[PDB]
Amino acid sequence: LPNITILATGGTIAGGGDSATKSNYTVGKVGVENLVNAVPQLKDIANVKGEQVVNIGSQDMNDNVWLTLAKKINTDCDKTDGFVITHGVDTMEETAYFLDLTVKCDKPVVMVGAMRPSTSMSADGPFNLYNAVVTAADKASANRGVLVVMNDTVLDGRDVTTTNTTDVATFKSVNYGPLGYIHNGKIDYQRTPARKHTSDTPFDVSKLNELPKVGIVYNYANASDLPAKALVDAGYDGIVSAGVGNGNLYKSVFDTLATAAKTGTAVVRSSRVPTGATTQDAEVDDAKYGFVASGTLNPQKARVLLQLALTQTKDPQQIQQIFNQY
Amino acid sequence: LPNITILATGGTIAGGKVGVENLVNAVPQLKDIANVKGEQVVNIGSQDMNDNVWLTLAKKINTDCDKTDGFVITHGVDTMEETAYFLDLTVKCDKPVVMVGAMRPSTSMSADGPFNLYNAVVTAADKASANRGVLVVMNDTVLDGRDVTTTNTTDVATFKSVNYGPLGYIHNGKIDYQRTPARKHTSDTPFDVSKLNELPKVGIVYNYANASDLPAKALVDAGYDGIVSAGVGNGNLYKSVFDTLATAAKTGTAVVRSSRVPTGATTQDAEVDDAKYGFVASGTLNPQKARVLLQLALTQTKDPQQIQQIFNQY
Amino acid sequence: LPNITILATGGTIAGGKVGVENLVNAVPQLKDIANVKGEQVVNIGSQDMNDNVWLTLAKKINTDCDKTDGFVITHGVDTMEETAYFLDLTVKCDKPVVMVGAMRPSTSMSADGPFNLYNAVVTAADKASANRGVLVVMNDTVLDGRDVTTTNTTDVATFKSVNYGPLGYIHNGKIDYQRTPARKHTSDTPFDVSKLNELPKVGIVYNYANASDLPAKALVDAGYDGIVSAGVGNGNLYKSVFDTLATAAKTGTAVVRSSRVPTGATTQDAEVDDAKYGFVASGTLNPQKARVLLQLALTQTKDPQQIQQIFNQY
Amino acid sequence: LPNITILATGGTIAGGGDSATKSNYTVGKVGVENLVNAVPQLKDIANVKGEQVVNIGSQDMNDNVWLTLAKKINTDCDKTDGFVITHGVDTMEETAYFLDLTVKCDKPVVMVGAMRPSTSMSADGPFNLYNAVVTAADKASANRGVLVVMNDTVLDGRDVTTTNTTDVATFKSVNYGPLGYIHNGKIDYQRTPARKHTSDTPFDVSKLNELPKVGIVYNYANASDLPAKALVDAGYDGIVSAGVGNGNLYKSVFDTLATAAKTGTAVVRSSRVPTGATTQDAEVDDAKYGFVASGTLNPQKARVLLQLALTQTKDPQQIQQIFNQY
Ligand SMILES: NC(=O)C[C@H](N)C(=O)O
Ligand SMILES: NC(=O)C[C@H](N)C(=O)O
Ligand SMILES: NC(=O)C[C@H](N)C(=O)O
Ligand SMILES: NC(=O)C[C@H](N)C(=O)O
Repeated sequence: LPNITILATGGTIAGGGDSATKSNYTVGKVGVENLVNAVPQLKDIANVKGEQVVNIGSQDMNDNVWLTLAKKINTDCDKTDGFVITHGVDTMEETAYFLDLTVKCDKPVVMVGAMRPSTSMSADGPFNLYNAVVTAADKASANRGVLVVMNDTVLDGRDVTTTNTTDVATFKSVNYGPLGYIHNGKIDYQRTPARKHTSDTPFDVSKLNELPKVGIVYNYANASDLPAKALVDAGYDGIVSAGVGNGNLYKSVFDTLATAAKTGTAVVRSSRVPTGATTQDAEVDDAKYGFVASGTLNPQKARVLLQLALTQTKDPQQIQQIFNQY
Repeated sequence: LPNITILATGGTIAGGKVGVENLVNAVPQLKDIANVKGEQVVNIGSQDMNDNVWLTLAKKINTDCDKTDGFVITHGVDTMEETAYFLDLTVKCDKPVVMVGAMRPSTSMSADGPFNLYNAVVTAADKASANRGVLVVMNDTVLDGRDVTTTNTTDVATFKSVNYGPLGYIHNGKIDYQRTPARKHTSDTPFDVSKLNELPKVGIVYNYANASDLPAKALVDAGYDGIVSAGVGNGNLYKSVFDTLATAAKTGTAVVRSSRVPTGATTQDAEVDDAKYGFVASGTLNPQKARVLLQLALTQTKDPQQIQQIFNQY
Repeated sequence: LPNITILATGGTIAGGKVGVENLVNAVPQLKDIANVKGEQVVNIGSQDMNDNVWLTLAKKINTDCDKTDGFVITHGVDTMEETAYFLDLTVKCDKPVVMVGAMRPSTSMSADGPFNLYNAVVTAADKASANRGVLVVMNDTVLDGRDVTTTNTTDVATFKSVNYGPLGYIHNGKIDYQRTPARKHTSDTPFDVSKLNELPKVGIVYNYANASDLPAKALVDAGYDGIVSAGVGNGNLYKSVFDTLATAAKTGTAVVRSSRVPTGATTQDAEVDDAKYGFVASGTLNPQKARVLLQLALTQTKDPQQIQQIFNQY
Repeated sequence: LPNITILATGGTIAGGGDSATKSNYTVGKVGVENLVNAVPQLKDIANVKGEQVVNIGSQDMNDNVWLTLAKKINTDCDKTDGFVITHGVDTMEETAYFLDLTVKCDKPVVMVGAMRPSTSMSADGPFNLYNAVVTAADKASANRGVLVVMNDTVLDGRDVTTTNTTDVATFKSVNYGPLGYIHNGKIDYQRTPARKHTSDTPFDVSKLNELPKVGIVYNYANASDLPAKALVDAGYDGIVSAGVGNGNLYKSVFDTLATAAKTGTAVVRSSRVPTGATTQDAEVDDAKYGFVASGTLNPQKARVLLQLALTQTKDPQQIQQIFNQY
């Protein structure tokens, strides 16, 4: 039986409320031991060791917790057969991707959460955790990058996103689909991400105490340029536009970001549209403005890759190539 | 044959550089189904859509309701969902208003605009289309203005009512309607923009890991009437954004929680005590749609309980 | 507190080997929302669901309408969509009938049955749930019986109204309803099974490349009342199946074209001249749902024009 | 500029009606020359050569047309840089998979169709054909098995299915998602199928003049066993069950197929449910009955693979391993 290390960060998976049938709960409240012991069947499939890294709602996830997770996995790689990270849903898609690009360990890292607290009727957490361990324990799960496991499905860290505010089925890889489905503790993998990840990336956070500052501005009809200006005035290293349609920008926001791109701020166009690439060669001449197109990376995922890109380079043509490879 | 007025605003259906009369002329079969008259309102990319154009459309439809049997509005894709809901809430006319656009310009191969426009006229001309609110007609599908949204950056099939589904499907120039929106719309709303030349200022701040509070604070510093939060999961906020908006809500700004998540309601009774913070939960309204309703709510009340009631009825 | 009757039929929610009283006792919070009484009708895998059980359910609900405030039916997943539509068309009771099942048994980890049952009771107890036809409640979603279908072999979120969307979503024990089925149902249909001990024989044949005609011919040889074709694309037929069913339609068998394709209507005015062949086009009804309506149509008429009318109204 | 060979079989892509704005049409009517000449932009990207193989509605697709396509592609492999097959929508998913398992040629084979006839307003055919040639022309398209290209998307032959009766967007890979999206005549591939295809399969139809007889029976409430019996009585080689839920069968149908499996007929359980695997280890003890579970293969696809399996073997355990590998 493999050795599996659960790194706990909080989330609703570790959350509780007063009633099995009322929606009110709080988060990252129960400890890693409690979760494990709630799933005795884990003994059938793994020797599980739990460690509490933080205990927070993933709505409060942040760069320092990402640094700690990356360093820890890379540090402790030799001591275990794989990692499960228990985490809230809200920003799982971000942390997954950060880890997808910064872990160098060749053992599976599988992230997991729940939409219902442990106390709720038909809570999803227990089986989700079980399945995350199955996955981390499967030899065939290696060399697929960092994963998320929810609702019987194995998802790659890059494409995976939450699609619904409440559904147990929220996590989908919305552009290229899942890697594998889980049934009866076994996985039939039929896909692997082609974009470079983990040890094929140049990103190394081992000696980083902070990450480049990147903020996200939303576009909409009659959008204020004040948010963008505020990030410019603060000397942000980069800005991601949550564009409309195929990464389009309101004229005010466009004008502000075009000025900033000239001064040296990195500007990535992404889109608020939930599926599909923000493309080159549509309505915005990126080359002319010095902007980068995000491809299928949603704004928050684009921020993740931009911060990491910014650790290697400030040159927009090089940042674009990074956005084309990872 | 019914009389249908086409109000043109631009968009890639018009690529917005072609005039309304050119668009009509390009689809001669429109005369088989309506007597079409075209008026140019503006001619822009909808990524530059704004409050002034919104007010102009609403007033025009309301003023000209009696001179026609139905309206089609040619518009860009990118913010179609925003204009549609705004008109859903402010048009007082009982006659069909159908918005339409295109993902490809009419010079591209297999250009979608011509048949899209045809179907939008079919819809606007169909008796059965009245009393269903403002509609968007794309890819053979009639969609209500409240729920409709663009789901893909490039797909001709992008427009979807992602929470509650379409109203009807169009085949061979006819619609089988099986659904109508229950939320109150058009003449059942109190919003009346007939005399307004501007709208309350409402901005949208995004949430993500490690989010800066600076965008929220910049809207507060400018005295924005309202701030919508594109929250994470079920409308949650990064702590520094939460702190900023908690202050704002008790200091003369209305604050709506919505979600960056593409489907599902931002609910009450989850992790945020909205009553405690003076916040309004947006339900199924996404950030940009929530902004629309907030702006219009603020024409009526600054009372956050009354704003929430509005968000529970429209 | 309303009185709710649970009619049990089996399914994996009962894994069907557990009794109704066991299922009720397993969710004590049901008493917070209703006075629940359980009756066992049968206890089977819904893959063995049949005409006799359908008739029993319909008669029971119709007979007992006045003794209760609402019904929940515990049922298997696999043919839930079929039983739901049958009851959608034959129940005459004005009170909510809500069907429910589970993908995982009670003993399995994160078993879905208990909360599913809770929610189905919430639904059946809600005033607002009346007059919406027969409902299926799964994964926090209220779905009409006409459009609902299972979309995945194992996913707890499998149940979806794939053409027209859900009616409402359930959060914290309350439903925000935004939709109601337009097709006529329950007391607005003519179908009355009160006196029937059997139904017209209706079978289904599949289409694919190189399809044999032998299945179709075997139902014709048995004198079946009707055949539904699970067509390819927009309800098309493989030539040898087409030839067989063309004969059957003029030789005393009713023939409905539906589609193996999971969404979208089988339409008239595409590649098959239904009037020429004496065929009926199923619309959005999938093959198993088309069978339901055909059987019930054949209790009223064998005239294929009247059958098509029925298919255009229910 | 690459040499690309279009093999035309008919379909609505080659169909026409009297009105641009009415739904009535007939199929497989226009010739390959007309289609090509309707898309002059193809000269920008390829030297296209057309040949008419058949001109039929894909609703009448059949084994002999499959054999002719496979042999032809295998025969003519050395003479061209890749193949586009113009084909109806209705059974494209079947022909695609057959070809996915029997083509041995290492050049791209890309299938394509249209939901609207050429005569219709906003007809989808032209750009569809263009994009099919782009794909067949792209070096990076090789070694991915047989493809389908519709609505700007590149799809693998195995998972691809039609999901709606009329929508231009119908074609989706519903379990594992697409391989690549096309924009501005370029593809960003991020996936490739893991199941064995083309030259990695043992199936060789070069000398076959017919295929093993395999029929499909549907399950539903009160299902008749007469269809299944009729295929048994005719000595069919195999039978595919379009099962309910996770490949379950009505008792009558179950009893008939269980008897047949004992006599030597190959029985594959599939499902009428549009997504997800028909699994082992659920309600049916396949080993006990001698049945084969189809995995994510829909009934029509399962038939394609069962016919080909039957060319190598009649042994259920071997057929199961084929269903686990291809
Ligand atoms: N269901 C969840 O886990 C949501 C929670 N707010 C989180 O992200 O921590
Ligand atoms: N396809 C389109 O219409 C996009 C364009 N930018 C618009 O929204 O005006
Ligand atoms: N999950 C289930 O209920 C499946 C079971 N075979 C049934 O339909 O009865
Ligand atoms: N759209 C199409 O091509 C449908 C046609 N019946 C076919 O499959 O040939």
